[PDB]
Amino acid sequence: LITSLSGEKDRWGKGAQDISDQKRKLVGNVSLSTAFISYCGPFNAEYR
Amino acid sequence: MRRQVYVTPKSFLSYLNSYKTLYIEKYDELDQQEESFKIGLNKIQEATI
Repeated sequence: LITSLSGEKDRWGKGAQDISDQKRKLVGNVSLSTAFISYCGPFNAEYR
Repeated sequence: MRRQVYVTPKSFLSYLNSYKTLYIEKYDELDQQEESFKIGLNKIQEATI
């Protein structure tokens, strides 16, 4: 099974490592999302 | 565009509310998923040993 779980172990390691090592960058992403939500309601497609 | 737009500190407060709430939500949910990434690490470790 160990080679059958190649993609599986790869996802298990790298997804956590990406969301983790970028966890402050993901905090930034949360900030960008909540800003775009709360403030950018009334705007047209060029500005949105 | 000659279209009226306004702002208030209330929206800033609401924005902080959204930040706190959706952050605890996504932190806890995605970190239970990352806890499951660590469960994958546990599977790899137990298999190897």
